[PDB]
Amino acid sequence: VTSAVGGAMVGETVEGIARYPINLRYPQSWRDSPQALRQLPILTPMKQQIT
Amino acid sequence: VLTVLWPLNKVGGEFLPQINEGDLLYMPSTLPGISAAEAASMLQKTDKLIMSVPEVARVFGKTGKAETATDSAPLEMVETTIQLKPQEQWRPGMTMDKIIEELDNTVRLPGLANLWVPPIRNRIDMLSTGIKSPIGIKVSGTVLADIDAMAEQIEEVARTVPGVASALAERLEGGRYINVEINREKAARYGMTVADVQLFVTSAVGGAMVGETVEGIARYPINLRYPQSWRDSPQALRQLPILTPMKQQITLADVADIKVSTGPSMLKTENARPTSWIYIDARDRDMVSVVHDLQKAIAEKVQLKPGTSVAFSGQFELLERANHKLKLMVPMTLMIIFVLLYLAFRRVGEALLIISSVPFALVGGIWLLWWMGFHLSVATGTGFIALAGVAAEFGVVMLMY
Amino acid sequence: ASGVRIDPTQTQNLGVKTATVTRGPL
Amino acid sequence: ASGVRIDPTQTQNLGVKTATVTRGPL
Amino acid sequence: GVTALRSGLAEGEKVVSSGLFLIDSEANISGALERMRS
Amino acid sequence: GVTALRSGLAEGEKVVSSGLFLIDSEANISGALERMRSES
Amino acid sequence: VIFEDGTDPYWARSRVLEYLNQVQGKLPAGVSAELGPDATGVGWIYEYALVDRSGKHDLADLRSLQDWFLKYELKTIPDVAEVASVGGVVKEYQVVIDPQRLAQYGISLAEVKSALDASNQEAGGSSIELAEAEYMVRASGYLQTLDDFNHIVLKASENGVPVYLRDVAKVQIGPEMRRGIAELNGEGEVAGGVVILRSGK
Amino acid sequence: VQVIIKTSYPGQAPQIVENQVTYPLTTTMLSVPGAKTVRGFSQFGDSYVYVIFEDGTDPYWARSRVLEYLNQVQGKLPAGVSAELGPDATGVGWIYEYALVDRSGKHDLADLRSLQDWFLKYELKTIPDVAEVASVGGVVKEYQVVIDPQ
Amino acid sequence: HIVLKASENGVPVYLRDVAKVQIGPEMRRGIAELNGEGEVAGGVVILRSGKNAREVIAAVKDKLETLKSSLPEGVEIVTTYDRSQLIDRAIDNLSGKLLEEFIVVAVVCALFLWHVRSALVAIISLPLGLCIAFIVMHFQGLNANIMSLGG
Repeated sequence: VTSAVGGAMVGETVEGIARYPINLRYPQSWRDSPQALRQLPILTPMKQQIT
Repeated sequence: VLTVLWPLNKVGGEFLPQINEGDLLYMPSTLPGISAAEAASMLQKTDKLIMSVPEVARVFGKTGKAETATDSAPLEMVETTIQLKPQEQWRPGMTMDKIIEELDNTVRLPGLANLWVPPIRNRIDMLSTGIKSPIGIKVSGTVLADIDAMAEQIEEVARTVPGVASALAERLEGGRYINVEINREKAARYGMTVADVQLFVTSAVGGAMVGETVEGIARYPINLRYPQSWRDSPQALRQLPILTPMKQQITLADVADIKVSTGPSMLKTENARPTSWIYIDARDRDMVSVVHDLQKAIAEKVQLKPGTSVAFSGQFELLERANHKLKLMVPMTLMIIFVLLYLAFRRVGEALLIISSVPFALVGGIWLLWWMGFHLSVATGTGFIALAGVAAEFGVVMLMY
Repeated sequence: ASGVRIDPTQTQNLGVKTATVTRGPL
Repeated sequence: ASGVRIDPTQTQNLGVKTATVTRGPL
Repeated sequence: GVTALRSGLAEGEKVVSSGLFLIDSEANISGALERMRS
Repeated sequence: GVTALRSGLAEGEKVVSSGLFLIDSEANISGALERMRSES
Repeated sequence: VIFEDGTDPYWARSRVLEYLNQVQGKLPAGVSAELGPDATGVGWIYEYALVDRSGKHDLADLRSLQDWFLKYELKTIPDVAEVASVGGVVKEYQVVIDPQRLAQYGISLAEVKSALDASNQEAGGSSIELAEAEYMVRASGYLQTLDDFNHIVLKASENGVPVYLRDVAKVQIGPEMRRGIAELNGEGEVAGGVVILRSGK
Repeated sequence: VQVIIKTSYPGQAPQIVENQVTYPLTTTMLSVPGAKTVRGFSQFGDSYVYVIFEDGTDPYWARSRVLEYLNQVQGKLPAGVSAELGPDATGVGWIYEYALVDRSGKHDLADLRSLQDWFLKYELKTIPDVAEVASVGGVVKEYQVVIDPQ
Repeated sequence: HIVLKASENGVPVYLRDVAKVQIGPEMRRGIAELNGEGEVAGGVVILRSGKNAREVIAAVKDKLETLKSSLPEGVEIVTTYDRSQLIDRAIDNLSGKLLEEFIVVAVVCALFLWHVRSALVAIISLPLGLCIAFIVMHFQGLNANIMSLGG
């Protein structure tokens, strides 16, 4: 929810004095709509492929 | 008045008379690279030489910093503290300036630029302007290599000056590095992340603290590290043994290139701008003459660069500020003195005649300074202000009769 | 131009913690 | 003149040491 | 707390019980010892 | 503790091993280093 | 927090700060209560927009110009509380994961997140003494190239064949979530900056 | 009037300390009410920031002021690091200075540093008007686990 | 006996198996040397910014007498810097000067005023001139130093 769907920041690249956000996220097509979220692909710890 | 012009073109100027304190500090300087082991040897050798002078009673040498925020000294920096025997024990023909000369002439090593100061005076100067020496030059800019080139030229022109004993500008990037350039693709081969490899740098090679034993109120550091033989040198680091997560036995060079390089030694910043300070030591001459002679040599033999500025700081910065306040201070004193005379006698031309009596009091002061061998300073300036009010005092009691 | 000489080798006259080599069992 | 001159007393105080250059296997 | 020696010293020799004489982070033990002789 | 050179010196020549930093610093300051680089 | 008339502004801040100390614990673990600037909305004095009409510099290039150059050249000015960036794009390194590749390569989202965390830092190895000089051991590791992102290691076979972050995702430069948008004269989005004045200045 | 700010960023190179700790710090301190000048020292793993105030500034006013600006910057620093407020005094405050020596050898350098750190420092700091009793020189006893790679 | 690993058998592998645990020095961040004949451990007393050095040094020297007993045998606190010696030397000097000027002026205003009661009038003009000044400095917050005494 926070990473696959939401685009929660995960880290920051350091570039001299400046800093820029890094994030992880599925392509938008996967999180387009409620129905899309209902089919959000999940790889379980036991490698089961569910939604 | 025209006779007071001879002592004027004779005397020199200082911020304040050099006050003699029982003890004095030895604060030499050197290039950025020196190691702690060597610096600590430099400290003992230097201390034996100081102690070899009959006037000094104790020498408490210091390298690095004491455990307080009021001390940010590098292990490469030396702040030895010299105590001198009671003035009743100095050799017959001796002065403070004569002792310092034997010190500066006795205690000297190659590549080491000495500096001798009074403790209190020193701590006040560093707090006020940062410079540890009476005379200081501040090269500023945004390109470290540029300001360093600038400070390098200035430092050498400074030593050509007649009254200078030593001059050394701290480098902004004379630091030495051993770079472990970790190779992501190489490490990935062994299933290692950059963080994985780095642990060998901070712990195996470096002696990073890992914990602290608790012992009543006290605490002591715990650390992990390979024996020194493994981390002796660059070539040693290239063979630094690593046990990978998959139990593969590799060396550090298998996941990283290790290269020696040069870079920042220590980043001095003033108002968020990089800066290098040149420490000049002249003690035979008066300050103002030296700074003005430096200002000439620098302006003529050193072409400035674009974004690089040069500034004279040290006490001289204070001298200039005090002077500007004094030159504005005379009119004040002259209008008020004029009004008090104006009030008591009520006569314009006559009151003007009394205030006009102080220029004769000034000439009396200058001639005495010159004969005594004194310099113009915020001290003498004060004396002249107070002396004016006394010459105007007299003027009134001579007019009243 | 002082010809004043000093002993360069490290010095420690302010006290040493010493032990004597003994013959005995571990 | 290439190089640099240094007061022998200062170097003696510094405890300067010198090692001669040889050729052979490492 | 005590190490046995296979050889090196003679019974009776005095020795200083301190490795606290060379800085840990980085004195080169090889050369930091050299400074003690001449 | 020893290092091999591919070139640069000649057997018999004397090199400084102790007090090397300060002495080098002096040579750096006295312009000896810059002189060394300019010659070749 | 609005104070009553005649309250010394600094008295007030110093007072809020101590009450902020005895509440820091009563907050969720992650969160921290930050003290705002010295000024207020009224302090907004000078306001400008950054525009490049040639296009040579885009919205992200200008926000960076504002954030990392202009903001610091202005804040040095006395009596200035803040120079705030308004509008523009904050450059974001967005690792966009393909759900299907995660399954094909047998790598979980959590594993990706963890790998990332271990690939963006530098480390110090203390220093080593050579020629009586101090050589500082410095280890790289900062993420600074797209390739660096691509070569984040996720998994490794006995063979020594690694699976990289480039295998399960595309690493692109995109915009961060805009929390502010600035428009100039109804003919373009722009990156701006506002100068905030200290309260009694 | 001077307020010191010491931040520790262990293992990090001078240039990184300057960029991520010192520079952010100095630029926020420069705009503190009453700040005349601000110096920064970026060492290997250490950041020293010296904030100098203009004449007539109540010393405590200054400290209390730096502290609040230190709060609104604590976040802009690397996760591990924290900006520490220096003592009330300055280098000029160094008044009495001594050395601990045992001429019999019964106590070595570590034994004396411990004597200083854990006994003397606390017997002196109780004295009114004293800001700090600082240990200088000596050895800090370290439990060093030296690992054999093999 | 830090445990690292354990077999089903119950045979553990300890930290002593992969390393030697020794007591060594930490990285020195400061070095102190005394009289060029030994490294030493020192201590410095820092004074609060607007406080009295002379006042503090007394308590410090008196607290050390209390501690001569508590200190281990063979341990010696040798002082390497003491600003109190200067204070004394500076304040004894100014005192002396004041006394000398006083007696010098009296002698002079007594050779130009032959009568003793006449000279003693201009003489009582000083010790009282002091008092008002010192009472004022007390309400002000001014302590006695070469500069305030020099005035």
